[PDB]
This record gives sequence, C-alpha cells and structure tokens, in this order.
Amino acid sequence: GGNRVTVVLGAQWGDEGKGKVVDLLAQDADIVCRCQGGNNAGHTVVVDSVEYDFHLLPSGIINPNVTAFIGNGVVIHLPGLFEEAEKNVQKGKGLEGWEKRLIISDRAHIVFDFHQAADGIQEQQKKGIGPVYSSKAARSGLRMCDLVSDFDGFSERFKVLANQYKSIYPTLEIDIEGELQKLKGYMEKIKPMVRDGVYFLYEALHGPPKKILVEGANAALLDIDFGTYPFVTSSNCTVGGVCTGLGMPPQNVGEVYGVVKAYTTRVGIGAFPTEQDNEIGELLQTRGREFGVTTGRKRRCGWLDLVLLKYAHMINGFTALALTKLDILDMFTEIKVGVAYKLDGEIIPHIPANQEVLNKVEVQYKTLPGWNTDISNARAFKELPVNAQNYVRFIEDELQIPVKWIGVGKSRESMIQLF
Amino acid sequence: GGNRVTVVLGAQWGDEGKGKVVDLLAQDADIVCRCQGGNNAGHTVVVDSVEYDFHLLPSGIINPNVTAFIGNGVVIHLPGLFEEAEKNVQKGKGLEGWEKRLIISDRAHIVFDFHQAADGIQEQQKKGIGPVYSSKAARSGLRMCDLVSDFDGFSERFKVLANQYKSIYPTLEIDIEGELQKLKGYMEKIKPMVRDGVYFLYEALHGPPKKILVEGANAALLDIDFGTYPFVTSSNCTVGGVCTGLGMPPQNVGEVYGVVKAYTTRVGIGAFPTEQDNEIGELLQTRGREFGVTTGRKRRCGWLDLVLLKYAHMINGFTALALTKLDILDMFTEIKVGVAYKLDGEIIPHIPANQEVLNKVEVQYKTLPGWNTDISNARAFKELPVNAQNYVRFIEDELQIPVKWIGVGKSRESMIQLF
Ligand SMILES: Nc1nc2c(ncn2[C@@H]2O[C@H](COP(=O)(O)OP(=O)(O)O)[C@@H](O)[C@H]2O)c(=O)[nH]1
Ligand SMILES: Nc1nc2c(ncn2[C@@H]2O[C@H](COP(=O)(O)OP(=O)(O)O)[C@@H](O)[C@H]2O)c(=O)[nH]1
Repeated sequence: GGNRVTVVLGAQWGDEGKGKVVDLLAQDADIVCRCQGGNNAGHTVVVDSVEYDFHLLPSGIINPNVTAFIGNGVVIHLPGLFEEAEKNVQKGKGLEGWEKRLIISDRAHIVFDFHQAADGIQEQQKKGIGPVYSSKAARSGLRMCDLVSDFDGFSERFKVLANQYKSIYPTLEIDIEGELQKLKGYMEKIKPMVRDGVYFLYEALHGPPKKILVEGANAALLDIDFGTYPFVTSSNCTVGGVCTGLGMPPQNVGEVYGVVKAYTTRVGIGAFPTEQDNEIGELLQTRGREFGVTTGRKRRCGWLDLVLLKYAHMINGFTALALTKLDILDMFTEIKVGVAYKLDGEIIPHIPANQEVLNKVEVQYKTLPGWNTDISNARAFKELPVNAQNYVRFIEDELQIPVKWIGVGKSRESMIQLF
Repeated sequence: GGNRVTVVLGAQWGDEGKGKVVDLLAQDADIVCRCQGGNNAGHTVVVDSVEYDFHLLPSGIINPNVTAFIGNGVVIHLPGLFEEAEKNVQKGKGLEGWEKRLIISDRAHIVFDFHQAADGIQEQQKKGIGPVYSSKAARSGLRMCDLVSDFDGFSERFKVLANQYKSIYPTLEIDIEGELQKLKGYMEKIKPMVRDGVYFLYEALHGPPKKILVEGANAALLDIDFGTYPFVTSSNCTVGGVCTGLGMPPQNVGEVYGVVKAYTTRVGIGAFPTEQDNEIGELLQTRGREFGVTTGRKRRCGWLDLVLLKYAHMINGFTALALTKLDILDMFTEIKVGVAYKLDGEIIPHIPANQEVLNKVEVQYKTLPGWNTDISNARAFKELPVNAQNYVRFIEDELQIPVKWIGVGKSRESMIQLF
C-alpha cells in the first residue's frame, strides 16, 4: 500500500547522465530525495541562463513546488551545505525560500572538517566520505539529532572524536574550538530543517497521492559492496541503499530507472574490462567531452559492457533504462559491445569480485554496424536511422529490460521518450 | 519475476525468539541465508537430544536438504567459522557433509584476529564487529575473493591493515605472521565453498521454484541507522539490509515476518522507554528466563512497546508477525502496553533519534485484563482464553499487521499458526 517511490540510479561508474533524467522527472515531483552518499559530485542546472550548482542538495529542489529531502543514509558537511545553498542564492532567484523546502533526516551523520582533512592525509598515505562512513560504522560519529539537541553533550562527543583523529594523524591541523564555534552558528540555521525522517517519509508514503523521486548518487559499479572494490565509494549506490538510506520497505519502491551511457567511462584507476586506451577511446573522449569539469583531467573510455550491465541489473532490478549519449556514436562506422567474459580461455558466467582477476578477463565482443548520421535533432524513435534503432534493440534484447529514454544531446529537448 | 525470499527479522532489541520461527520455516526451505552481521550471537538447535550451536552459520543448515548461503553483507572470522562447524561435528552426525552445503559469497569481508583484539581495547577505552565494518567503509578491509586469489597480494594488504591497527593500538598484541600462516590453512579448506554470490543467488531466484529463507541477525532497534544509536550494532538489521547484503532487488523480497516478544527486553545500556526496573520487571525476567546463556547476566525487562513496534514496521514493512512468549504473561492479572509517547507534556508522533531525548519520553499505557491461566498446552487460537485472544487482537488492531504465529512455550510444538 501507499505511494511507491521512483528511483534514478547510475548503472556504470558515474557520469552517465543521471542529471538529465532527474531534470525531466523532477518537473512534476512533489518530493525529491537523497538516500546515500555525500557532496563529492557537482551538477549544474540552468534556469533562464542562470547556472545553479548542486552537490549535496537534490537537483530537483530547483522546481519551486518540490520539498527536497535528505535521508538518514546521507553524510552532511555543514559548511559545504550552507556554502552550496548560499552561492545559489547569489546567482539568482531560483533558490528563493529554499530553507522552507528542505527537510533533513535527523539520523544523518555529520562530516566534520577533520574528516575531510583526514581524507587528504590518508590519500597521501577530500570530501571526507571514507572517514565519516568509518566513524558511522564504529558508532563514534555524530548525527543531526545530536547537533540540534543538547549542545553540551554534542560538544563532549565531538571533542572525543576530534581528539581520536588528532592522536592518529599528528600532522593533521585540527581546530577543535573553531569548528565547534562555527557549528553553533550552523546549528541555529539548520534547526528548523531537521526532523524525524522516518516519520516524515512514512506519512508522505501513506497520505494522499504523491510523486516521490529518489536521486541516486554515484553508480552501481562504485557501490561499497558490489563495485570494483577497493576502487569504490563508501556507501551503497544500489537499490537496497534506497531502503536503508530512507527507512522505507521494498514494497514502497516503484520504478527503478538505470541510466546507461551508450559507451563506458571511468574516472579513477581500477579494473575496466572494455577500456579502449587508443584511437577509439580518444574519439569517445573527444565527442562525449569526457573530462572533469572541476579538474580538467580526461576520463578513461571504452565500449559498452553488457556483462557488467547485466550484473548491475541482477542487483538493482531495473524496470527500464535511459540510454544516454547515443549521439556520440554518430561518427562510428562500427561499434563493439562487450557480451561475454573469458577467463584463462574459458567463458565465465560471473563478474570476478577481485580487482586483479577482473583485470585478467578477455571481453568477447559483438560488432554492430554504425549509422554514420547525425541524430541530434531526433525527437521520436521512428526518426532514428535503422542501425541506431538496432543498437537500442540489441541492448533491450540482451538485458531484457525496456529502454524508456534515449539521450541524443545535452539539452532538455534532446531526448526521446519511448513510453 | 522469479522466486521471492522469506525474511525473518527481530522487531525489538534481540532475544525475541527468531530461532523458534526459523526452526519451523527452515524445515522445508531449499536455501537458508545470512545477509548481514557476524557471529556475535549463539543459538542452539536440538536434534535427537544432541545440542548443536550456531553463531555465524544459518541455523537452517541443520536440515540436510538445505544449502546455507553467507551473503556479501556478512563479516567472517575464519577461525571462529571453522571452530563452530568442527565443534558441531564433534557433537554428532547432524552436520555431516556441511562443507558440501555451505556457500560463501566472495564479497564478504574478513574479520581478523586484530579486529577482535581492537574491539576489546576500544571497549576498555569482542567479536570485532565495529572494527571490521569500519575497515569495510574505509575500503582497507579484505574480502573472501582476495583470500582465495593471489595470496601474495592478500598478504601485502593484510600487513598494511595489521600495521595500521598496531600503530594505533600500541598495547595490541598482534601476531601478523602467525595469523597469516593460520589463514593459509584456513584458505585451503574454505576455497571450494567460496563463490560469486550475486550470480549464485540470481540463478536461484530465476530458476525453478525454490524456498529461500533469510535469517536476520540482531534486531530492528539495534540497526546502525534506525536503532538507539550509538547503542546499536554496526550493520543494517532491517529489511533494506537483505537487499544490500545479498545483492538482490526489492521485487524479490516476499514475506517479511517480524518476531515480536509479548513483552520487551534489552541486554545492554541504552534508552528503554517501557523498562520496568521493579517487581513487574523481575516477574518477566524470572518467567521468561531473561539472562545471557554465555554470561549469566539478567536482561532489562519491560512492557510491550507498540510505539517502537510501529516504528520498526515503518522501516521493515512486515507482512505478518510472530508473537512469542505469550505464556510468560499467564501469571499477570493485568498487562500494560505502551501506545503513545509524550515529550515535555505533549504527545509526539515520532521516535526521538537522540538517545538522551528518547530517555525523556513518558510512555502512555493501555491496561488490558490478564487471563490468569496456563496456555502452554494450547495448539490453536480457539483454545486460548478470551483475554489472551484479545491481547493478540489488540496488537493486530493497533499495528494493522496480522499475527501468523503465537509462541506458547519453548518446544517446537508450543506454537500456534493462525494461517
Ligand atoms: N551529447 C550528449 N551529452 C549528454 C547526454 N546526456 C548527458 N550529456 C552531458 O553529459 C554530461 C554528464 O551528464 P549529467 O546529467 O551531469 O551526468 P551525471 O553525473 O550522471 O548526473 C553533461 O555535460 C550533460 O550535458 C546526451 O545524451 N548527449
Ligand atoms: N516460554 C517460552 N520461551 C520461548 C518462546 N519462544 C522462544 N522461547 C525461548 O526463548 C529463548 C530465546 O529464543 P531464540 O529462538 O533463541 O531467540 P533469538 O535469539 O531471537 O533467535 C530460547 O530459550 C527459547 O526456547 C515462547 O514462546 N515461550
């Protein structure tokens, strides 16, 4: 019974174009949610030329009729949150009254300045994601409910945790009193936004009809359990993280959309079976503009991998796909798709869990004919050339998951919706 | 599509009688699973007088027709696992051929001796649960797939992690070479049991009809996110942990049974709104034999709390309840049940997330008449006295969840199944 949430999840290693899909769906949502992760990825939404940037906040908050909801599974750096919101207010009127439309689950953990600093030091041996999730598991971390209740109690616990980090990282510059004093100011602005998230969501699920959207962060292959460990993030980026990060049961999960780029990218090091460190990869990188916006560094590129897609589907149970950046392939005379894995000369049915073993797999490819035409103006599936249509159908046939959206360009209008 | 798993979850703070329900359901299961947690709780299953004890292993493995499955969310101390299995083999023939009927997900994390040792030290400032889940989040932990692949690689990483703990805990006695040498022996016995768990489960879900049972560990109010934090365990003991700990989607979750004791217990310190630290609590403790079997220490006891039960249901979406130890109440002339919470003189709709605030709530009670008769021989709901029937109906009416089982004694036969 009750409303069933719509979830948008990245199917690969991020940068698939989830924001493009969320943009469309958030236009008629009532509630938009974050369930897991922190603020490590930035996205830009343009309204009347004005470029707003989101990191922790659900991009859907740009719709004036939505309530944005931060779940218990999310980790929150308070200076970062206020900086992000305040900078948006400086850019234009799009976030007018945001404080009235943001609800923060009081069970969310707080990322401290020292967690971010420790993150940098550990990397030497910087959003503080590893450290805050480690403190959470250790039960030493502090939560929003602690900050907004007895500040003496909060302060005592904060000092213990800060001193732990200081004693483990002697080179760590840690301003215990200064951080704590800024938190006093941060606590007073956040208080009205902090509430019981389990009760909030339960009431929204069981009241009148509502469209509730959950914006997944990161992607399936970056999942702490299921991704290419240890080259993963520290949270569950998969569907089960919706349930654990929002405190709602499986029967309230509705549509789960997998955002699948028409070819593959990876940002960091880590196994990448279909990687094309060559002219094919250069062509993908150039046409897909595959580089960090806040770094400039090029992403590793490769062919679509349907073996890893099927794996993400085993875990996530996608109800439909959004296949993005199909237009990148407009210049390809032939396109390869990974369809099977061999290990030591033998076909294997699984994804090797160990990184070094995954590194040894030989991908078996299907070669499909290119269309060699510009599809950027296509607005319906009938307008796509046959070989582009067949590329889409091949993915549908191999995965047995229907494609609901096809991305044919950067703009909002550059999308085909099939049903 | 496919098979849908049955889940048994503790609804309160543990010791509800989950093993009693699992005993019944495991008799016709094909696959029994652990999804989260480690070996911190022991249970005894009696077959032909022989007492077998389970800690990490699913108790259902006692059925010769089952395959026991350890999911990716579980944390595994290898000496403990082999000790547990080997001791059972010493007791009798009930575990004959267990190595042929145990499958271990290769994405499960390993609990090292130094994690257990650190656990003890941290408590001074001991199953190693906190430490292993902290290493998992930090991405420094090692997994079953690492152990069974390149042992040189495994050894290198093991030494880094061991040395981290040694440098943080100077008083920690850590035998790096000795642990590693025992792991060489442990690796060779475990190798045939270790496989890709995502693929294993996916095939079992989508092949012929199968009865797949998931034995939850711990309980809802001990959940890392949802429990009385920090007085919780370090894993998700709630329904979302089935999905994250087994790598299967919400559409493959079927029946989710909440095991609810007819009154409440807590083992450790932590908020306990209906606690009866008095003659009522003593009577519950005595009749329910509420003490640790491996410690002898008495559990804190209190009235049934329907406010916290409704909260666990918001998160878990129970499809039915098993109401255990109803016979304990046979001696009570009146029984109180917590039905609402007041905070600072005002009724509140939520469960305070902060422990100290939860400590301040005043429970509002409903008083129900006792039956004052021995129900231990009852085998059908019609055989229960009216006031016992009405106690059951009150819970059903308040929670709007049907009761499927009523426990009226310790034995297998001391159960009523309503549907
Ligand atoms: N050419 C092209 N660019 C796209 C398409 N979809 C997304 N993009 C661009 O790719 C980048 C990444 O998309 P975004 O929505 O931010 O990805 P996210 O990090 O997964 O949310 C953005 O610059 C988008 O404008 C597409 O279908 N075609
Ligand atoms: N008198 C009585 N004892 C019960 C009942 N259900 C369980 N027990 C006992 O309570 C203890 C805890 O039950 P167990 O199944 O091990 O709990 P678990 O830790 O939640 O799995 C065991 O000694 C059981 O025999 C009941 O309905 N009545």
